Amino acid sequence: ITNLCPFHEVFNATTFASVYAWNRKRISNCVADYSVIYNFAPFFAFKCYGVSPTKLNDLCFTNVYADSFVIRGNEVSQIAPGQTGNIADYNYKLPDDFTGCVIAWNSNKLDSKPSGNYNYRYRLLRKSKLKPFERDISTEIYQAGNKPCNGVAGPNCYSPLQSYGFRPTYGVGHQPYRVVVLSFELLHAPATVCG
Amino acid sequence: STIEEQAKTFLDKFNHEAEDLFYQSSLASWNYNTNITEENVQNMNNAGDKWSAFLKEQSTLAQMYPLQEIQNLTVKLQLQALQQNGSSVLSEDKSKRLNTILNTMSTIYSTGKVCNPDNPQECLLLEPGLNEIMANSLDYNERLWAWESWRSEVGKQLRPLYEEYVVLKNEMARANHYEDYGDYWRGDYEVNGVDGYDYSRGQLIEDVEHTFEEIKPLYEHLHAYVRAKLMNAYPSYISPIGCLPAHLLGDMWGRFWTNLYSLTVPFGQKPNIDVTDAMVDQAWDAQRIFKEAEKFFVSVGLPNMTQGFWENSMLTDPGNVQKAVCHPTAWDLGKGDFRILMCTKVTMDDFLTAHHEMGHIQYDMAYAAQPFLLRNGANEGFHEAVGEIMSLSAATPKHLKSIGLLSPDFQEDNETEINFLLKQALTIVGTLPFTYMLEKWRWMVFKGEIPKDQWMKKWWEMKREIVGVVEPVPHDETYCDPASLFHVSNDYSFIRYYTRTLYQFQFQEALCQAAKHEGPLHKCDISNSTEAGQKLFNMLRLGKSEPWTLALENVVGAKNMNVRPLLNYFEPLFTWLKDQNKNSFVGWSTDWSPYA
Ligand SMILES: *[C@@H]1O[C@H](CO)[C@@H](O)[C@H](O)[C@H]1NC(C)=O
Ligand SMILES: *[C@@H]1O[C@H](CO)[C@@H](O)[C@H](O)[C@H]1NC(C)=O
Ligand SMILES: *[C@@H]1O[C@H](CO)[C@@H](O)[C@H](O)[C@H]1NC(C)=O
Ligand SMILES: *[C@@H]1O[C@H](CO)[C@@H](O)[C@H](O)[C@H]1NC(C)=O
Ligand SMILES: *[C@@H]1O[C@H](CO)[C@@H](O)[C@H](O)[C@H]1NC(C)=O
Ligand SMILES: *[C@@H]1O[C@H](CO)[C@@H](O)[C@H](O)[C@H]1NC(C)=O
Ligand SMILES: [Zn+2]
Repeated sequence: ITNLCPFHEVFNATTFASVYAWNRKRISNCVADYSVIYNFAPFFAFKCYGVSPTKLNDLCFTNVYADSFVIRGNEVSQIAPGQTGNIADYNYKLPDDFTGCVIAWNSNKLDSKPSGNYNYRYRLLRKSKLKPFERDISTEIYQAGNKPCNGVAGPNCYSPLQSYGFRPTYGVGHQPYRVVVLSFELLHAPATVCG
Repeated sequence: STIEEQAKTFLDKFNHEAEDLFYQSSLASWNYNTNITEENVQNMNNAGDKWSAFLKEQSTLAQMYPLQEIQNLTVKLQLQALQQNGSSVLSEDKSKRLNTILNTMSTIYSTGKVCNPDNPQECLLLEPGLNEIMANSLDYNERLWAWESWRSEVGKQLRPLYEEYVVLKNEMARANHYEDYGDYWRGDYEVNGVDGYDYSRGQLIEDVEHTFEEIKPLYEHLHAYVRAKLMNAYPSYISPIGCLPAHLLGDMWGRFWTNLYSLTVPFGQKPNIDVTDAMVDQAWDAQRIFKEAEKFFVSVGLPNMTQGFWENSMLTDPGNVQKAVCHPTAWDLGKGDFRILMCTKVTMDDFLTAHHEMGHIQYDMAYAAQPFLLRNGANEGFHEAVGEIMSLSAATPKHLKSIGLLSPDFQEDNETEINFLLKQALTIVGTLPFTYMLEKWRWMVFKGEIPKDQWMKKWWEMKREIVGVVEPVPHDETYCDPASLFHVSNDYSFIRYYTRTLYQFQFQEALCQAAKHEGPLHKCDISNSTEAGQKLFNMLRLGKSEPWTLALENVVGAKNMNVRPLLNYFEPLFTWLKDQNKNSFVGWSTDWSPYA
């Protein structure tokens, strides 16, 4: 074979960073094979908004965008077009007319530590709602009070980020879930990627 | 930019941080209870200290937002919970001496032991030996000796400490916005800001008074019957017109009359329903007991249990080298962790206890969506009330026959039902006048109505007038009888049990009407009724977000606690009591006393 699509790398990455700064992976010019994707673990949530999973092979895409992050179980429902919620409006907002597949599978067996995995963080205080497909990594003292924060925290001045504490004893609904959102873009230029 | 907007973000941050800190405190507690070691003790102490420090810091932070500027009626409740001022508003030395008094009282009650005079051969503690003697022994002299010995051992030591305690708690309440510590405790039922559903602190007194005035006839007939049976037992120590003596009630205090069932059972030929031998002969164990309870809670409409619950919960005692507390308890560790700690054995009592604990866990699951400060029962009584309603529903002969523990060829008669109702009466009705009397006396002592030189005199006069119980040996002001009870010694609210007793029967009446039941209320099974489960879930999902008046409206259609459910429950036993006591003087006179 000439090429392969790095689908085995977007998954099986052993680390998904966080969702406040979601990893953005751009894939192009490769042979698209979804056998490994379907051969990975059974998926808690696999919803495709644009194309049927089989007809994905019939349609050729120049640009494929992959976004990988870890969120709680109940926050998966927030990652959907037209959803209102903390994660949806402050961490990662899909567009209203999003065309892509949202793939989620449990990561409690690997990414949960008894002491508490505080590496993964999410944002819970932002000045306004995020525009679709945006990544905001700026972390300065939130100014909730009408008095100037003067660069410090405490009274009416908080930090924009709060981490999840993931432990294996947690029940479903707060266990860490690995979500890899695939985004497809079509623009008027020669694609030259098919099979 | 406003008070409300500022308060919202602070509440969100506090809820998120408190979730994790409460989870580590609860996990430390669970580890210590399951497996007691020095490392676990240190971990639990550290987690508790961290949680207390966080609560104090956030409470001091939250006082900035005035409660007149908040108009959501939910943020207001969360801020009231935060600003409840659990951290002492009094001085440092005053807080230290209050803690000293509480610790001394708890230590005295826990380590209280009684020996023979000038004889160290035997020294009995309260729970192991003294409670056993009170429960089983039939000797009038021994019972009087044990009662007087406990009172002389504990009350003489605890009287001045309790006087200092009442003074200090009144000072603390005056330092806060409440009047007395009785007002502080009554504030748990206070609901303000919601027109058409409000509850006032002063309304609880009137509601409890009216409820007891309604209960009075049934309790009077029960007292007459028990007095007649105890006259048959002890020939001359009980007067046909006199009040029942205290030490003969069954337990050290008279809170429960269940120990009198063996002496005062109406019909002894037909035994009460027992399923232990049947469970052994059908080869049942604790795991399948909990599985059957899960099936019942599914059938009523409540959700199934968690795989994590099944994996982490220890429903059997490990034994051997491992030592753990065996008091049944349902743990809501938080963030989806629900567990039960119960040394379950193959008994009908353990089956009912498992149903009670799974009712607890189902309530905890129901209020899981609400914020941390609201993740509780609407008041102090609904949580145990929900446990108890499932306990009564799962004990019916119909349910036992359906599950198969009893032989389906069996049929029930009048004597069995009367005996079961009388046992439940001694368990339930008996504790109501005692709870009412104790709470009234404690409220009056807090309010200062009862002077120090007349504390015990008024206590015994009110007990004689209300509960119809008189002390064997008269006690002057030196003794402090109420301090003997664990709740009074450790300063726990005690009207919770009265409220729960009314609430469980109201819930049962509502759910039985929902489940399309025809017949007397005691033989009510809600096994396969899906409508009753949803009608209960309408309250279970709320938590503390809505007032308890609105929750009670959602369940039973009434905004106030009612005792007619209890009266309708005990109607057949009341008919039996009317038949039995037709020749007996119902009531009691205050003049008679054991001492002459
Ligand atoms: C504040 O009021 C809104 C009503 O729009 C409600 O949705 C929200 O839950 C309230 N706040 C809290 C903390 O419940
Ligand atoms: C709690 O105590 C602080 C101590 O400074 C006081 O300012 C505040 O008013 C108190 N709050 C209540 C509700 O009593
Ligand atoms: C979930 O409930 C169904 C019945 O509603 C039951 O068969 C199943 O065992 C439950 N799941 C777990 C993990 O107990
Ligand atoms: C209790 O926990 C400790 C530490 O986790 C462990 O070594 C021990 O085996 C457990 N059980 C007992 C009975 O100590
Ligand atoms: C009903 O109960 C009474 C108890 O006084 C008993 O005498 C009577 O025989 C019972 N009825 C039947 C049909 O057993
Ligand atoms: C309740 O439903 C179960 C499951 O179908 C059934 O076995 C049982 O007999 C039902 N209860 C009664 C009283 O029939
Ligand atoms: Zn309970």
